[PDB]
Amino acid sequence: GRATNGQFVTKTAKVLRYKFVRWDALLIIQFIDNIGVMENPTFYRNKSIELRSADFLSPMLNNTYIVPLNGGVRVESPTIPVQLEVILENNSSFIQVGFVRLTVKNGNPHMIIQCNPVPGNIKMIKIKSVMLFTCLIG
Amino acid sequence: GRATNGQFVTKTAKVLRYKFVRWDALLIIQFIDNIGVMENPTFYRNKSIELRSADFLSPMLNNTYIVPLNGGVRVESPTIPVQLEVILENNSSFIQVGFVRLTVKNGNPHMIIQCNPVPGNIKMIKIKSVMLFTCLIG
Amino acid sequence: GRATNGQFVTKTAKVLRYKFVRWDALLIIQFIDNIGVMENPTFYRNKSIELRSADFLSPMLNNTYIVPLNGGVRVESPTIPVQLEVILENNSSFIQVGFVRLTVKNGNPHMIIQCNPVPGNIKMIKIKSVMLFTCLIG
Repeated sequence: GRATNGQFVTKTAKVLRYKFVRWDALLIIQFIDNIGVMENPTFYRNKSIELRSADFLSPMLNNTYIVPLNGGVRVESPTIPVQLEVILENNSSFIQVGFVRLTVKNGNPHMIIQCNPVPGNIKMIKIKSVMLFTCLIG
Repeated sequence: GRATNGQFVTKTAKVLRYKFVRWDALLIIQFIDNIGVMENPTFYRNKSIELRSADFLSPMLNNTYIVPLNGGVRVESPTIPVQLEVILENNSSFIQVGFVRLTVKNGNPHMIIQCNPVPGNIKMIKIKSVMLFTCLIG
Repeated sequence: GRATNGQFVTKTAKVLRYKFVRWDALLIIQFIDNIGVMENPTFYRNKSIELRSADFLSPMLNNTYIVPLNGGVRVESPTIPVQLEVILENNSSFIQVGFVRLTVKNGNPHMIIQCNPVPGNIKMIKIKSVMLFTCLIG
């Protein structure tokens, strides 16, 4: 088909836009809010999906941050690695390879974000990567 | 099509289950043994594909562990990065970004797992990520 | 369809070959120059896409190396993580998880390669991973 627009909404009413394509048992979905661009002939700017502390569930265990989501599609995706910037309450920040999945719980989609230990409490996680999941349905 | 079940079997008779879809020149395959789940409203549990020392070929060079496989499909996949937990003979363990491919040798599929140096001999590698390969056939 | 051959060419006339498949809004493209192989029953050899200093734009900022490309297809791909070997002018080298995208600027495709800080100036980046992008067109 052609690519259909859609979105998820976070606990704090942040809107995560995506485009998707669904064929037989296949669902391919890309998040489109942070598609980086070259703004001139020589500079590439990354864009962030910015996820705040209030977007995550509590308690968090094992450097696993869970973003309950409302609306959009309901998939058990594979894991994709992303560029993360993990910002602490003290404004210190750590660049990490994160690992992201979409999963379903209580009929709600949730985004699972896993990363490494940091010396403090998290204020914000920024996903600097353009995320696309290829998923198998059923 | 709809997603067809299948599996590979390791040298020690471990069974690695997958689902796949094959269209024109495309083969998309997901391993399904370790699909993590939220077990309650607040806890996500990762599941592991556990690969033992006896599943790998010897000698191993350059932190490259090769798992000869029997049965299933025969593809030259791209490389996917995964979450690994590399467990040493002394029960010490290291969390790593691994890189995985499927390749064919002697008409047998083999899984290529590459990671970083560790201070010791490996007893076990656990893949904590949900793996899906998108492959081009011919 | 079946997989169509194609290529990009770098500023220094290096040829990057790929195969691709284009369906409705989907474009899937794999680079094929560095498909690793088992050369015997026990040894896997990685192959490199080797990108020289002269293939990149200047100035480089924020450990972002941009390879202007000519020919081939024009896509805004998602980000894929790769195995990189970053070789310095002093022949010292660092193994890294890189992050790669294809982007379009001035109607030209460009390959965006992002990695970590290194103690020196870069002579060469080797991509040791088999790269495939799944892309959404429009």
